[PDB]
Amino acid sequence: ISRKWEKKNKIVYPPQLPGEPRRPAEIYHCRRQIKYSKDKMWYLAKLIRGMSIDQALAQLEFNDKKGAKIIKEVLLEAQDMAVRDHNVEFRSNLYIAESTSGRGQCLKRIRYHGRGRFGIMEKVYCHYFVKLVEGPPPPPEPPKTAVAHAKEYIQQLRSRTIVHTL
Amino acid sequence: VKKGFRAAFRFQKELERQRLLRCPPP
Amino acid sequence: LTYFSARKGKRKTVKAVIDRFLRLHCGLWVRRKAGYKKKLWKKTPARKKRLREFVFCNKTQSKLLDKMTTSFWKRRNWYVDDPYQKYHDRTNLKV
Amino acid sequence: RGHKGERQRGTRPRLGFEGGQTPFYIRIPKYGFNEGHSFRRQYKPLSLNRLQYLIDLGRVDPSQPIDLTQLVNGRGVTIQPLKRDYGVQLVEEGADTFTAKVNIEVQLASELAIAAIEKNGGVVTTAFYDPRSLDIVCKPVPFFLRGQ
Amino acid sequence: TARGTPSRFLASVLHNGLGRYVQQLQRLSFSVSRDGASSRGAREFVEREVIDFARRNPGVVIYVNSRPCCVPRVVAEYLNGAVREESIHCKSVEEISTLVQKL
Amino acid sequence: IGIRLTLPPPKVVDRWNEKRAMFGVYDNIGILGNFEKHPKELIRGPIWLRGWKGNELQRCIRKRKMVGSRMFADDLHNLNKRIRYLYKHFNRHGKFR
Amino acid sequence: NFKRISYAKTKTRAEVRGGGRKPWPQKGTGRARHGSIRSPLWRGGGVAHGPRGPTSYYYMLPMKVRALGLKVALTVKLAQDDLHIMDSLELPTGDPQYLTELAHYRRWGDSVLLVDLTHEEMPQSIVEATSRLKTFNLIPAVGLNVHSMLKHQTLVLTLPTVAFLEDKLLWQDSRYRPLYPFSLPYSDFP
Amino acid sequence: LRNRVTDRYFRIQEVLKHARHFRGRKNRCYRLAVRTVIRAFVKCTKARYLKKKNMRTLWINRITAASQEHGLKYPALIGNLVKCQVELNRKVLADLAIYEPKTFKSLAALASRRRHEGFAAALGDGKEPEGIFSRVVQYH
Amino acid sequence: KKRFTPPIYQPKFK
RNA sequence: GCUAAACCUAGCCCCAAACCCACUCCACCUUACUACCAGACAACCUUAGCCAAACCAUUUACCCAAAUAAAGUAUAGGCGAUAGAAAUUGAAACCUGGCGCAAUAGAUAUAGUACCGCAAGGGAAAGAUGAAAAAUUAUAACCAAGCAUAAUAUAGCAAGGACUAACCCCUAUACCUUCUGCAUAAUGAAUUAACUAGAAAUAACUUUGCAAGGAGAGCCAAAGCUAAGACCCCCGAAACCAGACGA
RNA sequence: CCGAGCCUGGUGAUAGCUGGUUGUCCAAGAUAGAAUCUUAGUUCAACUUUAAAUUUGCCCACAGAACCCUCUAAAUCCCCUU
RNA sequence: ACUGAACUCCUCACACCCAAUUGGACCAAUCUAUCACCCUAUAGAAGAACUAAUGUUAGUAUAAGUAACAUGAAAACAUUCU
RNA sequence: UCUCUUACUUUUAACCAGUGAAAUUGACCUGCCCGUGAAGAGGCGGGCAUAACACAGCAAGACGAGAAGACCCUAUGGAGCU
Ligand SMILES: [Mg+2]
Ligand SMILES: [Mg+2]
Ligand SMILES: [Mg+2]
Ligand SMILES: [Mg+2]
Ligand SMILES: [Mg+2]
Ligand SMILES: [Mg+2]
Ligand SMILES: [Mg+2]
Ligand SMILES: [Mg+2]
Ligand SMILES: [Mg+2]
Ligand SMILES: [Mg+2]
Ligand SMILES: [Mg+2]
Ligand SMILES: [Mg+2]
Ligand SMILES: [Mg+2]
Ligand SMILES: [Mg+2]
Ligand SMILES: [Mg+2]
Ligand SMILES: [Mg+2]
Ligand SMILES: [Mg+2]
Ligand SMILES: [Mg+2]
Ligand SMILES: [Mg+2]
Ligand SMILES: [Mg+2]
Ligand SMILES: [Mg+2]
Ligand SMILES: [Mg+2]
Ligand SMILES: [Mg+2]
Ligand SMILES: [Mg+2]
Ligand SMILES: [Mg+2]
Ligand SMILES: [Mg+2]
Ligand SMILES: [Mg+2]
Ligand SMILES: [Mg+2]
Ligand SMILES: [Mg+2]
Ligand SMILES: [Mg+2]
Ligand SMILES: [Mg+2]
Ligand SMILES: [Mg+2]
Ligand SMILES: [Mg+2]
Ligand SMILES: [Mg+2]
Ligand SMILES: [Mg+2]
Ligand SMILES: [Mg+2]
Ligand SMILES: [Mg+2]
Ligand SMILES: [Mg+2]
Ligand SMILES: [Mg+2]
Ligand SMILES: [Mg+2]
Ligand SMILES: [Mg+2]
Ligand SMILES: [Mg+2]
Repeated sequence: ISRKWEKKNKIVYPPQLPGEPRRPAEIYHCRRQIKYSKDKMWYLAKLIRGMSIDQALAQLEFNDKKGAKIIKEVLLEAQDMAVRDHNVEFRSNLYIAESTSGRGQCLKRIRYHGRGRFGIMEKVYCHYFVKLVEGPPPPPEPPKTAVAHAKEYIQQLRSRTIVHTL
Repeated sequence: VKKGFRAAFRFQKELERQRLLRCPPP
Repeated sequence: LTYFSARKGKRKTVKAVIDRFLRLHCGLWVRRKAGYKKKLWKKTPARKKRLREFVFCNKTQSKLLDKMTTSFWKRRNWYVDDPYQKYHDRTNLKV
Repeated sequence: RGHKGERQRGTRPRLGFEGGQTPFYIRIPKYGFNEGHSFRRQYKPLSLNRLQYLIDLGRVDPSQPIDLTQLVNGRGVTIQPLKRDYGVQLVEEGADTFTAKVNIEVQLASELAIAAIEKNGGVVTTAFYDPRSLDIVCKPVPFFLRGQ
Repeated sequence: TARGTPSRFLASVLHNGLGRYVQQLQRLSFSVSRDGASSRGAREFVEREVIDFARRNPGVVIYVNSRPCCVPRVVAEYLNGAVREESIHCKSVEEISTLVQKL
Repeated sequence: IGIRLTLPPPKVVDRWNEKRAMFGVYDNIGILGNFEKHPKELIRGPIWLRGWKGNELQRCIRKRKMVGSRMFADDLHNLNKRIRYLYKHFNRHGKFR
Repeated sequence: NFKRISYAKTKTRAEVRGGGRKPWPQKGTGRARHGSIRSPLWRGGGVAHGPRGPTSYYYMLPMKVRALGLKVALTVKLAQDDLHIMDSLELPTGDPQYLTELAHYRRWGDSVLLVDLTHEEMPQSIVEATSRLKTFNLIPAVGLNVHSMLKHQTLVLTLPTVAFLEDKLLWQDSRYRPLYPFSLPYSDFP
Repeated sequence: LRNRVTDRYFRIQEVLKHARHFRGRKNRCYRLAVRTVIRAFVKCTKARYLKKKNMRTLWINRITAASQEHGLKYPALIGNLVKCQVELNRKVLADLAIYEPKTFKSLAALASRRRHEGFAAALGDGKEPEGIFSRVVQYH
Repeated sequence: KKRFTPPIYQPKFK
C-alpha cells in the first residue's frame, strides 16, 4: 500500500516577489477503498476532464451511475477544504485539471459453475484522483484550419535539402 | 533474503544515478 | 561387473575371464581357440594342429579383459616352475 | 551426450554385452590357466650382482650370517607375508665379477649360484619356512610387541 | 543500431585547423589507491611516465588525488565541457599509456 | 523484482580471533615429533570419517556398518533407500562402459 | 583442506515427509504429467543434486614433501629479513606494552610468530605478555607449520629450537624405507 | 539456496536497453525482447552490403539522369571516361553533377568527342591521327 | 470403455 | 502512482557429549472422555514383491557382531548377469559447531489446523514501521508483469539502412526438437519473481616429491612409486506383494 | 473413475518410449559394413577429438593384371620423377 | 557497350559464419586466508547462471465489462389488491 | 411434416444499474488473385486493394476450442479368458 496523493497538499512554497505572477493554486484529494469498477470510474473522469466545477457537479447530479454521487461528494469536500484551508475565496472560480482512476485491493471468492469446476471471483476495487486549480478554465484547443496545414506543408517542403552528397 | 553486497552496491549506485538524472541539481 | 559393491565398495572381477584367459605382465592375454576338442574326425590334421595353439588376443579384446579385472590380476607372479615365465617380459620393442 | 536413446538416457547394458550376440569372453572354453594360483609357492628373485652391490654399499655386512631378517633390514628385497610367499630364491645373473665370500641362507638356490658362491668361499644353506615363520622373520619388532 | 542511439555531425569545436591548433584536453584527475591489487598499473604509471606525459604537452594538467579506493578511474574534461569518466581497473602500463594518449 | 533496496549492514569480522590466529597449530606432528600420533587423529567430527575420504556410497556403507547398529528407524530406512538408489544408479545406469 | 567436514545435508525426493499416491490421472485431466508430489520440480520438494550427508575431504601428503615445504618456508622467512634468531626468550617485567614497543622499535611489522621449545620449558613473563594480545602468539617447536608462518610477517626462533628444527628436517634425508610406522621403539631412532 | 542469483535485474536492464523504442509488448516482455534484439542486431549487421548496393545504385541513377539531361547515355559515358585515362568513381561524378555543372558538361563534351574519335577510327581502321585526345601514356 | 475423470476441488483457503 | 516490491525469527539437518520421560481432584475400554452387579475363548507361525540377467521359471548386497590389507582370493552361481568370507600383524581414555540456510530454502508444521470420505488415510500459503503506537507524525521517493497520465491516422514476423522530422523509399518467411528437409496448418509457450536438471571406478593426460626403490604397517616395481587436477542428467505409465477399511 | 477399490511400504520400481537440459570466443569435425527372438536399440568395423615416436601418403611410366563360344565400352590396381 | 556477389585489390592487423562430438582461453553473486572498505585480486569448495520440459507456486492483462442474474403493484408505511 | 407458411403471449432478444466467468492467447500495424514452398499462404515473388474507430445477426476460412486418437502399426511394458 502506497499513499502519496494526499500528501501533495503540504508542499510549502517560498514567498514570491512583487514582480512575479499570481500562480494558481493546486488542491489534491482522493478517497480509498471504493466499491466500484475502474473502467466506469475512468469513463466518468473522461466525461469530466477539464471543465468547470459547477458544470461537473451539474453533469454528475443527473448521471445515472453508482459513482456519480461519490465523485460529487469528493468534489464538494475538496472545494470545502480548498475554501477553508487552501486559501480560496471564490467558489465558482475552480476547474478540474487532472482526473484519473486507479485500482484497489482485491480478494478472491468462488463462482460455482454447472459441474465440479468453478471460477475465481476477484473483488474488483478502484479509487479516484482529482486535482482542483483556481482561476478560469482554459479554453479547448481549436481545430487547425486549412491555413495551418498549408503553412506546415510549405515549411516541410522548404526544410528539405540535398541528401546523400556533401 | 539474498546474501550479497556488491550487487546491492551497484543497484544503489544505479538508483542514485537515476535520482540525479531525473532531478538535475544546480 | 559391479563398479561399487554394497559391503566394501571396491571393484569386482569376472571369474570367467580368469578361467578362460591368462594375462601376461607385458599386457597380453593368452586364450584358446574354441572347438579344439569336439568333432575332430571331420577336420584335417592341419586344422587340428592350428586349433591347439596358444593364440594371443587383439587390442580391444585386451582392453576389455583389463577393464573386467582389477589391479590384482595385473601384477607379476614369480612361480617356481612357471612355463610362461619367459613370456612375461617382452624385449626388443621399438615403438 | 549425443542423440536420444540408451546413449542419453543412461540405461546401457553392462560392460561386455553385445546386444544378444555371444560376447568374446564367453565363446571361448575354459582352460587350466589359473586353476590353483592362490596355492602356488612364489619366491622373490635375488641376483648375486645385487648382493655384491649391497655388500659394497655397506647395507649388507659380510661378517655376519645373512638370512631373511638381515635382507629385510638391509632393504634389498621386499618379502610380502601374504600373496603366498615362501621366501626369497637365488638368481645366478651376477656370476662374473662376484667377490664377496660370505655365507647366505637362501630358500631356493640354483647350481650355478651355489657354485659361484662356493668359488670365493661361501656357504649356501637351503631352508624352508611356513608363512607364519616368514611373517615372524620379516618384521620381528611387531612380533615382539605382540605378546605371544 | 542507429535508430536507437542519437547521432550528430562531424565538425570542429572552434575551427582548429584554420588558424592555430590548440589542446582540447584540460585536466586529468587520477584516483590511484594506496594499497590494493587493482591499481598496480596506475601506480606504476604515476611512478614512471606521468612526468613525461605532463612534460610532453604543457596545456594538460594532471591531478593525482591518491584516494584509497578499489577501482582506479580517470576524469578527462575538454574545452566544450564534456566529461568522459573511464576506469583503468586491472590494466598494464602500456594500456593506460595508450588510453591516455587516445584521450 | 528480486533485488534488495537498502544496503546490508557491514558484516565486520575480526580476522585475529581464536581459531583464526591459531589456525594450523599442532599440524604435522609426526615428522618433527618423534612420531607419536598420526595427524589424522586431530580431526574432530563424525566417527565414520575420522581419517577416511571415500565416495558418496562408500560413506553410507561405512555409516551403516559402524553406526548403523545404533541409529533410529526412519533414519535407517532413509539410509537404506539411499544406498539402494546409489547402487541402482552406479551399477546399472551411467556411461563409459 | 585436510580438516574440513562439511555438515551440509539436504533431503532428496524420497526422504521428504510426503508423496504417496498419484495426484490426478495422467490421461484423464488435461493438466501436466505428474505421478507424485514432493519432487524437485514442485514446490516444497527435495533437492535434486545437492549436499548428501557429511563430505570429508581427507587426503595426506608425503612426509618428504611436507618437510621440503617447511624448509622452503624457512628459507623464504630468512631471505626476506623476516627471521630473528634469539638466545633466550625472557622479559624483564613481562607486559604487552613493552613487548609491542620493542616490536615497533626493532621494525618487525603488525604480527610476529614467537616459537619456543618443549612447551613446558617456557617462562611466565612472555606467557603473560602474549596472553593479553592477539597478533603475538606462543607456540612450541613441535606445533610449527606453514600456515601460521605465512599468516604472520616475521618469525622468531631460538638456538635450541632452530637446532631441533634443523635435525628434524635433516632426518628425512638419508634414511631407510618406512616398512612399518616410526611409532615403534626401533633401535637408533628415539 | 547457496550463492544463488543476486544480480539478474542488471542483465534484464542490459538486454532491455536495446529495446526502448519498439511497438507492442516487445519493449517490456523479456522473452520476446531477447528475440527482437537478436533479429535487430542480425539485420543491422547483414544490411551493410544492402546499404552499399543501394548507395551504388543511387549514384548510378544520378549519373544516368545527369547524362540524359545533358544529352548522352550512361554506358557510353562510362566507356568514354574509362578510355580517357581518368579514374573517377561514381561518388565524385554524382557530386559534380549535383553541385558543379560546368565541369560535368566539360566531361560530357570530352566523352562525346572521344566517342566520335573512336567511331572514326573504327570506320577508318585508323591510320595516322587515331584520335587527338587519345594516345595512351606509357608508364614503365 | 467409458472413460471419465472426476473433477478435483481446491482447498477452501484461496 | 495505484496495483504492489526487499526489510529477520519461530528455527530447521547432521556431528561430539549425554542413555530421555511419563497422576493437581474427577472421567477413560459399553454409545472411551459413561460411578455402581454372576461364564471366566482372545499372542506364541518360512515375509513377499519390483528390478537386473535385454524375456523368465535357478539367481539378485538389504541379513543390524566397529576400521584396513588379505580380497573382490579360494568358493556358490540356467558356472552368468552376480554374490562373497575365513586363518593372520593390528583398532591412543577427557575439550560447547557448521568454507548449511533464512518462510516457493531449511522438518509438512505458528499444525498434523482447515478441507475430502462412514471409514484407514491424504493434507496445503501465514508473522516485516519504530528507542519511545502511552510518538496515529508526515513523509523520503525512484525498478517487473496490468492500468490512466498521453487511444487510433495507409502497407503488412513488427527489424535493418538511412536523411532536417513517427509514417511514406528498399531489403528481409518467430523461437528449441523428434526430422534429409518445419514459422509452416507438428510438438511447448500470457508475462513477471523464486526453484529445477552431468553425482562416479579400473584403465588414461598433466604437474610437484622420492628413487632401484616408492608409499604413515597391508600394495606395486626389468624406471618405478606417491599426491593433486580432470568425467560421465532430470521428469513422465499401465502392472505385483505385504498390513489395515468399507454392504 | 471395478475385465478387478481406496491408504501406506516395497519405490526416486522398471520402461529400446515422449519432452527439456542453463554465459562468451576460437580451432578440429559428415556416416564402405557385419552380428543380434534386430532393423525405433545394442556391440564390433570405418571416420572424427588430444600429446608424442617413425618416415613416407597422393596423379606417378616404358612395363605387368588366363577368360570361351558373340560383342566386351567409360575405367581400375603397383608405379622412383614433378 | 554497360550493369551485375561474402570472388580479387586499397590503410591496419588478421582465431572472430557446418549437425552430433572433442580440445584450448575468460566470466559472477557465498564462505575461508592474505591487502584495501564507496567493492576488487591471488587460491580451495559449490544447491555456481533458464526465451521453452501441456515444468511447481504467488501477482496480474486479452478473451470480456462477455454469458448467468435477483425485487408483484400502490402507499399514512398503520394497509389494500391478483 | 409439405406445397406455402402465417396471426399472438412468455422465456429469450436490443439499451440502462452492479457481482461477474470458462475454454483459449508466441507477438499482429490482420484484404484479394495467380504462382512456389514440409505438397491447402493475410506475413514468399508479381499484380489488384487502402483515412481511422464501436454497436446489431449468419456461417466460408484461421486444417478454431475440450480429450499425448478409442480406428492402423511398434514395444522382448501389462492385464482378462481358455
Ligand atoms: Mg531430446
Ligand atoms: Mg536413435
Ligand atoms: Mg533396460
Ligand atoms: Mg539369439
Ligand atoms: Mg515415498
Ligand atoms: Mg511414478
Ligand atoms: Mg523441502
Ligand atoms: Mg529383467
Ligand atoms: Mg576376520
Ligand atoms: Mg516452509
Ligand atoms: Mg510446506
Ligand atoms: Mg511497470
Ligand atoms: Mg514495405
Ligand atoms: Mg535452449
Ligand atoms: Mg516428439
Ligand atoms: Mg516426416
Ligand atoms: Mg505452429
Ligand atoms: Mg508429433
Ligand atoms: Mg497451444
Ligand atoms: Mg443392507
Ligand atoms: Mg525413470
Ligand atoms: Mg528398440
Ligand atoms: Mg559491386
Ligand atoms: Mg575472401
Ligand atoms: Mg570450422
Ligand atoms: Mg540443486
Ligand atoms: Mg542449480
Ligand atoms: Mg525466469
Ligand atoms: Mg491446454
Ligand atoms: Mg515454464
Ligand atoms: Mg463477445
Ligand atoms: Mg443477457
Ligand atoms: Mg421475481
Ligand atoms: Mg450491463
Ligand atoms: Mg523454406
Ligand atoms: Mg494458395
Ligand atoms: Mg497461420
Ligand atoms: Mg499419441
Ligand atoms: Mg525387440
Ligand atoms: Mg513382456
Ligand atoms: Mg514382467
Ligand atoms: Mg494379475
